[PDB]
Amino acid sequence: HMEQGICGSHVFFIEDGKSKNYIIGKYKIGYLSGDNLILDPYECLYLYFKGRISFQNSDSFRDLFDTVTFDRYVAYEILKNKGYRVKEDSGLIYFRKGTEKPLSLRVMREYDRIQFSDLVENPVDYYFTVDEEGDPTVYSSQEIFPGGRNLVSPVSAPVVRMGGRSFGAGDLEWWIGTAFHGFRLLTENEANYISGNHSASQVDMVYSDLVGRGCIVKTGFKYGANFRVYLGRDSQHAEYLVSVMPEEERWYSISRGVRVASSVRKTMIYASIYKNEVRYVALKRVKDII
Repeated sequence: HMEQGICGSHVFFIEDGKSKNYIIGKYKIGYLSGDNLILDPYECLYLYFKGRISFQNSDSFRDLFDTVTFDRYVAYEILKNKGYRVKEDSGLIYFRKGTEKPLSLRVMREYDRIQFSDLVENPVDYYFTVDEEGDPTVYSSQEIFPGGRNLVSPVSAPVVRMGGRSFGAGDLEWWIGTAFHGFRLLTENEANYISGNHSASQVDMVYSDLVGRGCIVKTGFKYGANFRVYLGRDSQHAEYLVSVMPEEERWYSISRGVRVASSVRKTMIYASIYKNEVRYVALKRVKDII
């Protein structure tokens, strides 16, 4: 007959006459309790797709599939097929190569509320995401410290608002502003900077912190970000794309940014005044893991 196990109220039969220890031995999952194999929701589902076990009741599959979510499941499977030892709990998916410290994966959903604070007090090493076509995406977020290699100087100039735009003299740091008939077309931020209003707003505070680091800040609107930043002198394209994370945030925004960024081969940086300081956090797609 078929040796069988159980996944919480769900009895299944091991296919092709395989010992319970075969499974345990081969997939490093589950355990024995009496003459039954005890599989957790994931493992059970996992093996079910492996064609390794059948179900007593028809509902079971669906039930367990609902129990664990598609998102969380796909993650489980991938990490599993890749080779890791997986284990979910506390609302996180832990995986290790074998005996080293595990790694926390955090399955996300476009409409989940994301916060900068979370990105800095990061309890998880990765953020996972599966799209509408079952395609997975892993991300990573770490506090960064932009290093501009540009000669910085204090710029306190006179600003004039005319025609609905702000302007300054045509000599300020060659890079600050734009050339317009001997004048210099300013951005609302650039105006506040040489105007001496660094505390105007949070985006202003970051703007200054940024320039002060040796970076050159130009508007990053053509990307949906507050600004683009060049780290070096002769920089053909801006390495960083920085955006100030507003009051409430939705993940797709984060997700979105990372895309329009990698596309233009730049890096998404999220700034915010965390604990009285202007810190930055880089978010990027992660390969290897999955």
